[PDB]
This record gives sequence, C-alpha cells and structure tokens, in this order.
Amino acid sequence: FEQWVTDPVHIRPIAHAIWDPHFGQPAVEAFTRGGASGPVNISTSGVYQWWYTIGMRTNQDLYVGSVFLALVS
Amino acid sequence: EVGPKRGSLVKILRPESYWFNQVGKVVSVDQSGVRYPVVVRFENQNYAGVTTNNYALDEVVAA
Amino acid sequence: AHIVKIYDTCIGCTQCVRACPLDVLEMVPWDGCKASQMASAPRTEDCVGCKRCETACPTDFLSVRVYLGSESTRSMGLSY
Amino acid sequence: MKDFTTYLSTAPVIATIWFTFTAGLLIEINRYFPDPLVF
Amino acid sequence: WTVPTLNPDTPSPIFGGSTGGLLRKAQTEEFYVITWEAKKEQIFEMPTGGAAIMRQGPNLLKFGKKEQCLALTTQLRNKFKLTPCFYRVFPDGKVQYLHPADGVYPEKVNAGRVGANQNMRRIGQNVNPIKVKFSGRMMSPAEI
Amino acid sequence: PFVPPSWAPSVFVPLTGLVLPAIAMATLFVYIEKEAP
Amino acid sequence: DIAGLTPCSESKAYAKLEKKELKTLEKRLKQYEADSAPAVALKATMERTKARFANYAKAGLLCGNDGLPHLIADPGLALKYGHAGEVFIPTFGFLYVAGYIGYVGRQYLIAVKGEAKPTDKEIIIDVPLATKLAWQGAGWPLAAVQELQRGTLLEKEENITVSPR
Amino acid sequence: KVKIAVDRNPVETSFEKWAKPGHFSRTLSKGPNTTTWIWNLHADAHDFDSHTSDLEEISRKVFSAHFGQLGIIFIWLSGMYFHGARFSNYEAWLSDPTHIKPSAQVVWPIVGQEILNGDVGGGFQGIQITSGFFQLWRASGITSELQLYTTAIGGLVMAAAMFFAGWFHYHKAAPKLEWFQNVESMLNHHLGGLLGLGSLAWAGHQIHVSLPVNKLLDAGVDPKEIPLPHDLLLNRAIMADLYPSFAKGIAPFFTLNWSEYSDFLTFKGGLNPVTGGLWLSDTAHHHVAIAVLFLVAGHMYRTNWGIGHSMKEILEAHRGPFTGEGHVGLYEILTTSWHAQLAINLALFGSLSIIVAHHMYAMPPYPYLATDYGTQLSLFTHHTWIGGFCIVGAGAHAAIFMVRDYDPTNNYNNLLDRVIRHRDAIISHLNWVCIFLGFHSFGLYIHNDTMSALGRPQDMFSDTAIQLQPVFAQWIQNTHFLAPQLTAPNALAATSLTWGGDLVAVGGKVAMMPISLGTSDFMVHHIHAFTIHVTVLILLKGVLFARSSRLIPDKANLGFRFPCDGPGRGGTCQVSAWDHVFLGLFWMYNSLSIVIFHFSWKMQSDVWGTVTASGVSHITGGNFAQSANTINGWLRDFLWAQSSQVIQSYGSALSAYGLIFLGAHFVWAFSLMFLFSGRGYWQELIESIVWAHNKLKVAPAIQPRALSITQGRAVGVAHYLLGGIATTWSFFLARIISVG
Ligand code: CLA
Ligand code: CLA
Ligand code: CLA
Ligand code: CLA
Ligand code: CLA
Ligand code: CLA
Ligand SMILES: CC1=C(/C=C/C(C)=C/C=C/C(C)=C/C=C\C=C(C)\C=C\C=C(C)\C=C\C2=C(C)C[C@@H](O)CC2(C)C)C(C)(C)CCC1
Ligand code: SF4
Ligand code: SF4
Ligand code: SF4
Repeated sequence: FEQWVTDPVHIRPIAHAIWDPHFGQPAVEAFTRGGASGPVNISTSGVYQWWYTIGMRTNQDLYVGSVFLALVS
Repeated sequence: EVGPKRGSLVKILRPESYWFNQVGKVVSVDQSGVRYPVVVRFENQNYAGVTTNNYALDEVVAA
Repeated sequence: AHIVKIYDTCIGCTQCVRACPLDVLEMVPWDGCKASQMASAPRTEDCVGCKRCETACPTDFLSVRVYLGSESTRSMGLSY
Repeated sequence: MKDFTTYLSTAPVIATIWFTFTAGLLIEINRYFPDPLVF
Repeated sequence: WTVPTLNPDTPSPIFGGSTGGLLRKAQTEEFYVITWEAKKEQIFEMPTGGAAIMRQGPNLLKFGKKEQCLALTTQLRNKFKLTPCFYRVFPDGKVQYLHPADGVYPEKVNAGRVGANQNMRRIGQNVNPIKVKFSGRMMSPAEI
Repeated sequence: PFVPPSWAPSVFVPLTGLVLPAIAMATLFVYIEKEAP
Repeated sequence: DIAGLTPCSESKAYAKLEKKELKTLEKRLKQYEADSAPAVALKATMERTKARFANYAKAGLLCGNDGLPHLIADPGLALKYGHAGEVFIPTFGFLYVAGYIGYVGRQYLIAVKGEAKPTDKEIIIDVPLATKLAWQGAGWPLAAVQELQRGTLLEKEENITVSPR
Repeated sequence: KVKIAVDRNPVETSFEKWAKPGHFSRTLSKGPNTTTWIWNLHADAHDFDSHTSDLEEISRKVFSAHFGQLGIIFIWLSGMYFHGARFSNYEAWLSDPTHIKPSAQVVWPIVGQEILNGDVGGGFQGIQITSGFFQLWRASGITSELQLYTTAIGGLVMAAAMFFAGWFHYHKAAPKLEWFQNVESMLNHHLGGLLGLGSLAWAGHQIHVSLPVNKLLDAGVDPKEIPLPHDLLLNRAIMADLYPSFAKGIAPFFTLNWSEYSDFLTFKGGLNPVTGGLWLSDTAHHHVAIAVLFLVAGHMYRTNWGIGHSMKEILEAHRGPFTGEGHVGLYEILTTSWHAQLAINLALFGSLSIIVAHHMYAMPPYPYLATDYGTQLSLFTHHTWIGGFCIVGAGAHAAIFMVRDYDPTNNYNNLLDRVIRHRDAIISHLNWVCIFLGFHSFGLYIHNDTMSALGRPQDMFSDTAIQLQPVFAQWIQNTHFLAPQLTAPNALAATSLTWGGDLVAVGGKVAMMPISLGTSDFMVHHIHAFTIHVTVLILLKGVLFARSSRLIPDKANLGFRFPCDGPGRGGTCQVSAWDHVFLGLFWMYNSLSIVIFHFSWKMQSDVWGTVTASGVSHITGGNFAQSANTINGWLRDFLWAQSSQVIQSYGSALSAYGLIFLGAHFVWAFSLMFLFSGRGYWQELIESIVWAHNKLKVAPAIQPRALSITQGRAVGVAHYLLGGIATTWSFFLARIISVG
C-alpha cells in the first residue's frame, strides 16, 4: 500500500502473500511480484483505491483500522 | 325429489373442483340423505382423466 | 411417519385400499355415501409415501391425501 | 376415396401442405424480389 | 376367527437362494414372515428376484420389509387365488400378526373396524397455515 | 506494528486448513453420532 | 442524418464494402472459362450484389460508421425524415397478416365447438369450412372492432375456471 | 416339417383406418380429449406387442415393417446414385482424384445461399461430400454418370418391389407363426444365401469388372478408353492380356490348380502405392474365401432331412457343474420373443459397426479414401456413433424382454435365473470396478494438470516425465508387423501400416503410416475402459433390476416405461428400466465423444500430413504426445485451437458448418430446460395461458397438457444428443475440409 500510493498508475496492489508447500520453484517465481517479497496475489477488490481516496496513507493507518474493526466485531 | 333435474346443465361451485365455473350434466341426484347426491358428467376430462364427480345441492347451480 | 387423511368426499370405491402396497388403509362401515363404506387409515406407520392411493382416488378433489412427514426405517422402505 | 380425403384432411398432412404452400410463396417472392430489406 | 400363531418350523418353498435376501436388520431390528397353503406345487416369482417352487400344503418365507411380503401376497392371491398371511417378527422372539388384520382382507368392508385418520370435511374446507403456526412443531392444517 | 513474524504463514497456514479442520471434524462427527439420553 | 448516421449513398464504408464483396466474387470468377456454368452463376451473384447496394441506397437508408444500413423505428423520425418503409409500414403489414391468422383460427375453433366432436375437427381439419373462413378473414379488423363493440369478443369471468386463491 | 405356410387375404386394403387415428390401440382409438393423446399416438405407433397379444399378428407386422424399411433404404441409395449422375463432379474427379474434391449436392441460388456451392474443382460448384461414395464407385469400376443413373433407376425398381413385398406379405399372403419360428431354416439361408451367395456374387463383379477396370485406371488409362464392363465379360483375350491366367478359363478351378489364378487371387496385404487403398486382388480372394466359409456354415442346421444340428439339442447339451440347468429355456425364449432377438442383434450389430470404423481407417479398402481426411474422419465417427446407439438399444430391448416376456415357470435354476439371483454381487462388483477406473484414469489427468499448474512438469505422467507405456499393445503391434516373415509366410506385407514399417504417400499426403503408442495413448485407452464399464453398469443394472429391486418389489407390474413410484421411500424417481436407458444414452454419448476426439487428434497429430522432401509434416505437428496428458492440453490444443476453422467459416462455403455449430450449441442448451425441469411447473403455467385463451374465446377443445414425465426425459435426451453430436459434426467437418 505504501508503494502503490507513490505510483498508483503502474503499481499492482497485493491482496495477500501465498504460502503453498505444493508449489514448484517456477510457480514461486511466477507469483513473486508487486515489489517481490515472495509469491503474492494481486488484489482486484478495489480497497487500495478506496482506502487511498478516504485518506489512508500508511500501513500504521491500516493496522489501527484493523484493530478497531476487530474490537467492533 | 330434491336436487336439480336429470339431464339439466348446472355450473360447479366447488373451488377445489377441476370444473369450477364450468357446466356439466346432472346424471342423477340421490334422494337418500348422502352428503353429495348430485352426480354430474363433464365433456372435458380432469388431470386424472375422470369426467364425472359428486357434488352437494349447494355446490351446483342451474347454468 | 407420513400423515394419511380420508375426507367426507370418499365414495367407498375401495380403490385406494386395493392400490396400497403396504396395507395402510381398509374399508369401515359408513352412512355418508351410497356405498355405506368409507376408507380408513389405521396403519399409517407402515406408509412410505408412494401416493398410489391418491392416484387410485377418483374424487375431485382427492378424498385420500398423503402429507410426507417424519422419516423412519419403514417410511424410507429400507430392507436394511 | 372419402376416407382417403379424410386422411388428407388430417392435422400433419394439412400442415405439410399449408407450410409447403407458405414456404413456396415466400421463396418465389424472394426469387423475383431478391434482397428485400425495406418497403 | 382368532389371531393366528406363526409356526416357525413350516417348510419353505424350494429355492437355491439369492443376493436380495435378509440383511443385518433382520437380526437387530425386525423381519417379516409370510405363510400360505398351496393346493399344488407351482413355480412362482420371488419378490427379491428369482423363480421358486411353492410346496404342497404349508409354505413359509422371510422378507426384509412389509412391502415385499404384501407384494408376494398380491401375486399369490391374484394369480393362484391363494389366501396368504404375514407377520412382523422382532429379534427377542416376539411375533406380531399383520395381514389380514381381522382375517378379512382390508378392501372388503368388515364390521368392528373403527375409522381412523378420517376428516368430516372436504380438503377445500382446511384452514389456512397461518392458523396452525407457532404450534408445538411443524404441522399441516389437515392434521388439525 | 501488529506485524506477525515471517514463520507466521509457515505455522498459521498448516494449523488453519489442516490441523483445525481435523479437530473440528472430529468433535462435530462425535456430536452428530451421539444419541439423545 | 439522425443519430449522427450518414446516408448509405454518401458513406465511403458502404462503397468499400460493395467493392470488397465484388472482389471476392471476381477472384473466384477467374478460375473458370467464360461460358462455364460456374462463371454464369458468379456473374448473376455479382449483378444481384450491384442491384442490392444500389436499391438500398436509393431507398434512402442511413448507414453507421460500419458502412451498414441502420433502421429508424421511431414513428416520428421515420415519417418526418422518409424512413417509414423500414419499421412503421412493415408493422402494419405484419399486424394485418398476424391478426388474419388469429381471427380465422378463432372463427374455426368457435364453429367446430358447436359440433358433435370438436376434438375430432381439431385432428381432422374440416377443409371446406377452413377454406371459407380463410377467405372471409380479409375483413377481420372491422369484424374484430364490431365484436369488441358488441361485447361478444370476451368471455364473462363467471364462466371461466380459476384456482382456489 | 419346415414348409411355406401363409394365410390368404388376412387384412383388407382400405383407407378406412387411415382416416381413424389411433385405430391400432384400445385406449387411443377412443379419440383425443387432451394433447397427451397426440404424443401417445406417435409414441405407441410401432409397439406391436402393446397393440396385440397375438404373436403371429405381431410377427406379420414386424416382417412388413422391415420391407418398409428396406424400401426406404433403397430410395436413399437411388438418390445418392442419382445425385452422383446428375449433380456431381465424379467424371472429373475420376481423371484427377488427388486435387478435385468430391461433391454431389448443388444448392439453388436463393436468399444468397449459393455461396455454399464451393469451388470443389473440375469446373464444378457444390457442397463437398464426405460419405466416400466417389471412392466406392471407383472401386466398383463405375466410369460414367450413365452407370450411376442406371443403378439409381434400379434402386427405385427395387424400392417399389420392397414396398410391394411389404403390402403383399401383410394383406395378401401373410406368413403364419410356424413359418417365422423356423430359426434353423432362417440361419441356413442367411449364412448360405444372403452372406455366402452375396460374397460369391460380389467376387464375380470384382474379378470380371472391378479388377480389370481399376488396373487400367491405375495404369493411367483415361476412363473414356477403358473397355466397358461387358466388353471384359464377353472377351477373354482382353482379360487374358491383363491377367495371363484368364487364358486358361475355369479349368484350373475344377482341376484344383487354383495356384494358376494367383495373378488376380492374391495375399499381398499392405496398400496399393498408386491409390493408397487395399489391393482389389486381395479383396477378391477375401470375398471368395468368405463366400466358401459362409456356404459351409449355411449347411449346419437340420431342416427337412435327418442331417444337420438342432439348436435346442446343442443348447440343452452345454451344461456344467457351476451353472445349474444351463442353456435350457433359451431356445423357447429366442423363438417366442422378438425383444430378446432384437436385444442380441442390436448388441452384436452395434459392436460390429464400431469394428468397421477401426478396420476401415487402418486398412483403407477404397482407392483414394485414405488421403481424403474429411471422408476418413466422417466414416470412422459416423459408424462409431451408429454402433453406440445400437448398443444402448440392445440394453433397452433386453429390459423390455425381462419386463414383458420373462416367465419364471420356464426359467427355474437356468443361467438367466442364476444371474438374477446374484444381481447384487454383479452390480456391486461392477460399481467398484467403475470407481477404480475413474480415479486411476481421470485422476491421472488431474494430477498432471495440478503438477503443470504448480510448475512441476517432472512430476507429471508423460513420455519425458513418469512414463506409463502401453507395453502389451506395443508388443502386439511388433508381432503383427513381423507376422509376414514367420507366422504368416505367404503374405507379402502386414495387414496394416499402423503396426509398423514404411509409410505409403499418395498425392503428397500420408495415406497411412505406423501409429506410435505412448503414455498419452495409455491414458486415453483407460478413459475408454472407464466410460464403457460405467455405461454397461447403468444399462446392465437397468436390465437386471427391471422386474424388482430392494427399493421396489413390484417394478415389473409398473412396467418398462414408468416415471416413478411416488416420492415415498425417500423418492423413487427414475427406477424404471427405461430411465436406465435414458441415463445410459448420456454416458454412451460421453464415451463415444471422447473416442472420436481421441481419433481426430491422434490422426491429425501423428498420421495425417503433407509428405515433403526429407520429412513428413503432420497437421498438428505431433503435439498429441505432449498435450493430451492434461485436461488443459485437450481444451486448449484440441477444442480451442481446432475450432478456428468453424468460427472463421462465415463468408465461405463452410459458413453452413458455422451456422450449424451455433445452432447445435443452441439445441443442446435447449435440452437442459426439459432435463432440469418438471411437468408440475409447466402444467400450472399452461393453466394461466389457457385462462387467456378462455377469456378471448380461443381455447382449444383438445385440452393443452404439459408433456408426461417420461416424455420430458425423452425430449431432453434427444435434444442433448442432437445438439452435442451436431456440434462435434460441424467442428469436425469444417476443420477437416479446411486442413484436409
Ligand atoms: C413507444 C415509445 C416511444 C418513445 C420512447 C418515443 C420517443 C420519441 N419520440 Mg415518439 N412516437 C411513438 C412512441 C415513442 N416515441 C409512437 C407509438 C408514435 C405514434 C404516434 C410516436 C410518434 C412521434 C412523433 C410524431 C414524434 C415523436 C417524436 C419523439 C422524440 C421526441 C418526442 C418527445 O419529445 O418525447 C417522446 C415521445 C413519446 C414518449 C411518445 C410519442 C411522441 C410524442 C407524442 C411526439 C411529441 C414530439 C414533440 C413535438 C417533441 C419534439 C419537438 C420537435 C423536435 C418536433 C423521442 C425520441 C418527435 C420527433 O422527434 O420527431 C422528429 C415527434 O414529433 N414520436
Ligand atoms: C386460433 C389460434 C390461436 C390464437 C387466436 C391464439 C391467441 C393467443 N395466444 Mg396462442 N397458441 C396457439 C394458438 C392460438 N393462440 C397454439 C396452437 C399454441 C401451441 C403452441 C399456442 C400457445 C400459446 C402460448 C404459450 C401463449 C399463447 C398466447 C396467446 C395470446 C397472446 C397473443 C399471442 O398470440 O401470443 C403468441 C402465440 C403463439 C406464438 C402461438 C402460435 C400459434 C399459431 C401461430 C396459431 C395457429 C393456430 C392454428 C394452427 C390455426 C388453425 C386455423 C384453422 C382454419 C384450421 C393470444 C390471445 C400467450 C398468452 O397467453 O398471452 C396472454 C402465450 O403465452 N398461445
Ligand atoms: C394403398 C396401400 C395400402 C393401404 C390402403 C393400406 C391400409 C391399411 N394398412 Mg397397410 N401396408 C402397405 C400398404 C397399404 N396399407 C404397404 C405397402 C405395407 C408395407 C410397408 C403395409 C404394411 C402394413 C402393416 C404392418 C400394417 C398395415 C396396416 C393397415 C391398416 C391400418 C393402418 C393404416 O393404414 O394406417 C395408416 C398408416 C400410415 C399412413 C403410416 C405410414 C407409414 C409409412 C410407411 C412411414 C413413412 C415414414 C417416412 C419414410 C419417414 C418419416 C420421417 C419424418 C421426418 C417425416 C389399413 C386398412 C396395419 C393393420 O393391419 O391394422 C392394424 C398394420 O399393422 N399395413
Ligand atoms: C437365399 C434365402 C434367403 C435370403 C437371401 C434372405 C434374405 C433376407 N431376409 Mg430371409 N428368410 C429366408 C431366406 C432368405 N432370406 C427363409 C427360408 C426364411 C424362413 C425361415 C426367412 C425368413 C426371414 C424373416 C422373418 C426375415 C427375413 C429377412 C431378410 C432380409 C434381412 C435384411 C438384410 O440383412 O439383407 C439386406 C437386404 C438386401 C440385400 C436386399 C436384397 C433382398 C433381395 C430381395 C433378395 C431376395 C430375398 C428373398 C428371400 C428371395 C425370394 C424372393 C421371392 C419370394 C420373390 C434379407 C434381404 C428380414 C426381413 O424382414 O426382410 C424383409 C426378416 O425379418 N427372412
Ligand atoms: C457369381 C459369381 C460368378 C459369375 C456369375 C461368373 C461368371 C462368369 N465367369 Mg467367373 N469366376 C468367379 C465367379 C463368377 N463368375 C470366381 C469366384 C472366380 C475365381 C475362381 C472366377 C474365375 C473365372 C475365370 C478364370 C473365368 C471366369 C469366366 C466367367 C464367364 C464364363 C463362364 C463360363 O465359362 O461358363 C459357365 C457356364 C454357365 C454360366 C452356364 C450358363 C447357363 C445359362 C446362363 C442358362 C440359360 C438358360 C435359359 C433357359 C436359356 C434361354 C434363354 C432365353 C433367351 C430363351 C462368366 C460370365 C471365364 C471368362 O471370363 O470368360 C471370358 C473365365 O475365364 N471366371
Ligand atoms: C432395429 C432397431 C430397433 C427397432 C426395430 C426398435 C423397435 C422398437 N423400439 Mg427401440 N431403440 C433402438 C432400436 C430399435 N428399436 C435403439 C438403438 C435405441 C437406443 C436409443 C432404442 C431405444 C428405445 C426406447 C427407450 C424405447 C424403444 C421402444 C421401441 C418399440 C416401440 C417404438 C416406438 O416407441 O415407436 C415410436 C417411435 C418414434 C416416436 C420415433 C421418435 C422420433 C425419434 C426418436 C427422433 C430422433 C431424432 C430424429 C432423427 C430427428 C430428425 C430431424 C428433426 C429436425 C425432425 C419398438 C418395438 C419403446 C418401447 O419399447 O416401448 C415400451 C421405448 O420406450 N426403443
Ligand atoms: C382481433 C385479434 C386478436 C386480439 C385480441 C386482443 C384482446 C388483443 C389485446 C390487445 C391489448 C389489451 C392491448 C393493450 C395495450 C396495448 C398498447 C398499450 C399498445 C402498445 C403499442 C405501442 C406503444 C406502439 C409501438 C410502436 C408502433 C407505433 C408501431 C411500430 O413502429 C413499432 C413501435 C414499437 C415504435 C386475437 C384474438 C388475438 C387474434 C388475432 C386478431
Ligand atoms: S402413500 Fe402408499 S403406502 Fe401410504 S397409504 Fe398411500 S398407497 Fe399406502
Ligand atoms: S379411492 Fe378415494 S373415494 Fe375410493 S375409497 Fe379410497 S378415499 Fe374413498
Ligand atoms: S419428482 Fe416426479 S419422478 Fe420424482 S417421485 Fe415426484 S412425480 Fe415421481
């Protein structure tokens, strides 16, 4: 998120990391992207543009919100 | 001799009847005190293929 | 067990009793129809829900009605 | 002959004849008035 | 007429056996035993599959469910004009006579029989489900 | 900030999707097979 | 003209499509001798193609950027801009034929209903009666209005069956 | 005593019944009251058994119905020969068969449909045919449209004779039951006359017409200057020049000097290098041997003399310690039940139609048939489909017999009775075999798909990764290939090039070459085993449980075709033997769809292809071996890649295949409406529509009714097979004609 905000036109949003022990070394490389950091899935939900539009700018902001909503649940 | 005349055409009034608002012919009316004494015959068969049914005097009206 | 019910529209044709493949019905003396007999359902616990009785019923609407209910080894017609 | 004409009056026969007539009529029209898109 | 007693040592029709016979239910829950008298040895069809020869005089067979017994009862009565009777047998030795319950086949009206599950109304006179709602359990307007 | 360690997935993914399912299935199957007193 | 469309007569795409179509037919007409039956057939298709492109343009059809004729279905735009032979007139032509079939069939069913075995007259068609009604169907529209005004076209609800409700 | 017995003037020839629809049925003759009557009339039209309980009357109806079929087939053949004489490019194709495409259907120029008249060659424009008639006519030695026209007229004379025979043997001289029950006599005539005489006569035509005419055609002689067949039949010197042994006449035959006829009766094997088809001399010696073999076979059954065998005696004699009474009762069942005969005949005839597809493709019997890939693919697929349908029909009529003609009094402790007594063992064991095949066949494809997606190709089942080689089939191929030198010394070459050896090329295209079998072949052969085993499971179960089951003990009383026994016992939907045939059709379609797809890809990938300088280029470049081991491989490299021809056919002569391709996808989806729905919903919807018709006084006397449950199932399966098979048909023909 802190990299997508810098270049939202060319950076692909990451949904979450992929931990699959059935993967082969080629699959690990094919799914490694979005600043590398290991195999990850790109997000098509639109939360990156949404949170960015509403003022979210840092992972600290995202972390705090997560805690709040967990408390609300 | 209670009931409609034999051979007369009457319209069914029983709501759950296949011939509701339809006209049939009075085959016979049982003078004995049966719950449904009017035997009516219809040209169109029902979903079961039956073309006759018994109705009470109130369930039938000349039409 | 399935709920089997007989209605006053019964004409005492006995067709349902002859069609039943599990002996759930029988004919009992009656005074409401010319046949002086009406169908009864004293063994519904053996009913499976085939609805053959309803197929045999010639009245409009049906005088015998089957309502599928709680399922048992007999209701599911299980030989195991 | 009367029974034969009754057989020729049966639903399928009449349908074949009527549809053959209607198809033919439409085909001939497009044969003499080709590519009819508008009135 | 009196309730008949099932003689379990009755001769069984000649049959080499099949794979459609009784299962573990016969030993844990219950099984059914049909009995009839034959005036002549006649080959017949086992409702469980296969041909079998009925023996002269007494005959006894065991089926897994009541429907199989009544199915054989239908064939013997309709084709051979015989009059069979069947019972439900529990694994504790208890026997329960089932058909004909009063010795008179159900289709033939018989005295003493008391009506059951009969409604003094036509189906079109049943109440709307809204009336039988919030009762002890799921029920139909017909049950009331 | 509220960041789990790198081994998190190496442990969380195994537990959630294999171990926990087995535990859940075990207790659930027992309850269904249990009969009313 | 309307919707930003352009007359097929002035569309360049319409002209290119006609050339493209004739060039396919010509590339094939070559492999055959001049009088060969194949050659005669390809020539008649080329003539029919030329007549179609010309007839469509003369009819004043409008063409989109695809160079294909588009049909105007608004009664107002069609009448004011000369496009009524595209959907309006066809509509009244079909409605007349379709009502013709319906009114004749209804007249047949009503006639056979008063017979001994209506079901028999539906599997075996009373041809003479059917032909008579077929010819008398030309004036169906006026007959349908006269039935609508006498209250004989519809059935009384009291005589029509319905479910319990 | 075997003898001709008939009844005179049994049925009057009047149109009285023609005007009384449903006259044949006691229930239908009353006339229609609802729309169900119309369907019932057509559905019960050819069910004579249900019409009458008289076997003699049923047998007479069957005999005349067969003459009607034979007349229909003759008209069909006359049309094909007529269209070859008046609407075809056969004479031009005879001169240039390697370039001109066979065409025998020309369309009228209307609504722009003339585009379908493609440039097939030879100065002709029409639809390209794939029936293989041009190659059959060339093999027969036809060189003129006059011969095709004369055969067409002959076929119509034969069709008129067949229809006459049908009317005569039903209304004038109807054979009695005893006549039809002469099975021993029928087999003797069908083996000796129909088969042996038919083969002998054909050998006559081949030796006196097919061999010299085709030898001259292969030598390069123009079809116009070839001697007419009669010239060869009335002159021995011409035949002697072409075949020296003809100068000796028929002396060598009666003197047992058969070796002299070695020039026309041969055992070459392999393929004619000029045409790519089997040697006609080999086909001639074959039909002569077939004729002799079948003439002997037709002298085995006893008739009106003591010599011969009694089928009842033979059957009653074959009994063993494990099978009780044995084949007792079968003679009575197969002489009093047509459904029993139809079951066995449909089973073998379908299995045969499938065997013809494999044998005709591997050993191409007609000249220039092998390099015509459109015709080759069409023939194999067509005969494969006919076989599968007949096999499913065999199942249905076996169940019809079990439900209507089975009598326990005649089947006590016999093979039939003992089979019904262990039906649960049979179905349960077959059930497990089906589950084992499914996992070990389709599970392998899933493993490969997952391993490839996970980027682990070394963990896949392939000719480069883990290998599953069909060793047994590889050994058989090697044995058949080396056969000529050891086990078949006289034969010059092996029966087919598929076994191995050198490839035969005609017109620059591969006629036939060796077909290699690897892991992908091993995997698809096991899918076939699974699909066939499962289809058998459904059909067999439907037949063995047709009379009764643990769920329903009186299924036989309910009949063969019945919707269910109600929602009781949990639900008894589709318990009838007819419903098993309904389900069997879907699996038969699934099996054969996979079989024909396998054939098309394998042939386009490893056999068919242009032969160039130092190398053969196949149509798909040999991608079957490395692309047919995954479902993704099948979907991408077969369906998606080869659908390009049908999807890009618009604006051309194959445009019809594109339209049919879409129309077929439509019919298939339209079937799902009937297959997933129930009549209860439709009946109610019709009720509201009927209301509108009642309101406007336009309601029909014949009450509209939703289709019966069984009709709903029958309509659904019909549209499913029609749509699905037609879709493959359009895909196959467009693809093959374009890249042929
Ligand atoms: C059935 C749906 C439908 C729809 C969506 C339209 C839509 C339209 N119609 Mg219309 N029309 C219809 C049915 C319909 N029509 C029918 C059944 C008839 C037969 C009588 C007509 C006869 C008709 C005429 C005579 C005219 C239109 C016109 C128009 C356009 C402007 C009309 C307007 O202002 O509001 C929409 C109209 C309706 C919702 C119903 C009918 C149209 C009204 C009655 C016409 C009033 C137009 C008015 C003068 C506004 C335009 C001013 C000026 C440019 C003429 C418009 C796009 C006008 C036009 O653009 O001509 C160039 C025009 O004058 N229509
Ligand atoms: C006399 C014939 C006739 C007439 C006058 C009508 C009239 C009507 N039908 Mg209808 N219908 C008919 C026959 C007829 N139908 C037949 C044979 C069928 C079986 C397919 C149906 C099935 C049918 C359905 C499913 C529906 C209607 C509906 C309707 C109503 C809406 C308008 C409409 O036509 O929708 C379209 C109707 C059709 C597309 C059916 C086409 C039937 C053909 C074209 C008629 C031919 C009749 C006969 C062969 C001619 C005999 C002539 C005689 C001289 C021998 C309307 C009042 C709709 C409705 O209820 O709306 C309220 C509706 O949903 N009909
Ligand atoms: C003018 C000659 C003639 C006449 C007047 C009759 C008259 C009669 N025949 Mg008959 N018959 C004839 C010729 C004739 N037949 C011939 C040539 C054959 C040999 C095939 C038969 C074989 C035959 C049999 C086996 C039976 C009769 C029966 C009957 C009687 C009632 C059945 C009937 O005809 O209804 C009319 C029936 C039809 C009009 C159906 C036509 C069948 C044709 C051949 C099917 C054509 C299908 C087509 C090729 C493909 C359709 C595909 C689709 C897409 C369009 C009746 C009195 C039946 C009987 O005795 O009464 C119980 C009986 O079982 N006939
Ligand atoms: C040499 C003796 C002979 C021959 C050649 C045939 C040939 C045939 N029989 Mg057959 N049959 C025979 C003796 C013979 N039969 C005897 C002795 C009996 C009594 C036991 C029967 C009883 C019998 C029955 C019950 C049936 C047949 C049927 C058939 C046909 C099956 C269709 C087929 O596969 O062939 C393909 C078709 C052809 C090759 C067309 C050529 C057929 C021509 C006409 C050859 C002539 C055959 C005929 C017997 C010759 C005498 C005709 C004369 C009376 C005018 C077939 C043409 C079936 C049928 O219905 O046929 C209508 C059938 O059901 N036959
Ligand atoms: C159905 C199979 C068949 C048929 C029809 C023929 C037919 C023929 N073969 Mg042949 N052949 C066959 C199979 C057949 N073959 C096979 C399988 C082989 C491989 C062994 C051969 C190998 C072979 C050779 C090597 C030769 C022939 C030859 C011939 C021709 C001369 C036969 C002959 O010499 O006298 C045969 C005797 C008769 C045919 C008896 C005739 C009886 C007549 C027709 C009865 C008329 C009666 C009537 C009442 C008269 C009144 C008439 C009326 C106007 C009043 C002849 C047309 C010879 C040939 O080609 O000649 C050029 C020859 O060289 N064949
Ligand atoms: C020699 C082959 C043969 C013969 C002689 C018979 C004979 C018979 N079969 Mg049978 N059958 C066969 C093969 C054969 N079958 C095969 C291969 C199958 C597997 C699919 C079946 C499956 C089958 C079933 C499931 C049933 C029969 C039944 C019957 C009996 C009544 C037939 C009937 O219902 O009439 C009427 C025939 C029709 C109404 C024809 C329907 C139209 C067809 C199916 C449409 C096919 C598509 C068509 C080509 C589309 C054309 C294009 C379109 C646009 C028009 C009859 C004695 C029935 C029976 O035994 O009664 C209990 C029955 O239920 N057959
Ligand atoms: C007489 C006849 C029959 C008809 C019977 C009956 C009762 C038909 C019922 C008609 C009814 C109730 C119609 C009700 C409302 C109709 C309305 C509001 C009309 C809508 C038409 C509109 C808005 C026009 C649209 C356009 C026009 C100007 C024409 C075209 O340009 C196309 C378009 C859409 C632009 C039987 C028996 C079916 C048998 C047969 C002959
Ligand atoms: S549903 Fe079946 S078992 Fe129950 S009463 Fe009716 S016929 Fe008997
Ligand atoms: S079938 Fe109906 S009317 Fe007849 S006895 Fe049974 S319940 Fe009564
Ligand atoms: S859903 Fe249809 S087929 Fe199944 S039990 Fe009910 S009525 Fe019979």
